[PDB]
Amino acid sequence: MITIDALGQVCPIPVIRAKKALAELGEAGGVVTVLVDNDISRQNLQKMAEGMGYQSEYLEKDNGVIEVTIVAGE
Repeated sequence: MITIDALGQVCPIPVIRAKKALAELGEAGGVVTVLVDNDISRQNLQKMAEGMGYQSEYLEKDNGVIEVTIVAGE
């Protein structure tokens, strides 16, 4: 699995880092989780995931951290 800490980064950086990580997983798929600090980023991350045909979920943790998990196949 791969976890990208993108806290403090402004869009579209989190989404770009996430997409690069997903495109790098090859046909084998896997899981990319991304830490973001605003709902807008979470939305952007989910639209990109749906766009690519990947399943995703998100969970709002403590201290405002949003974790968005994207699955390709792990």
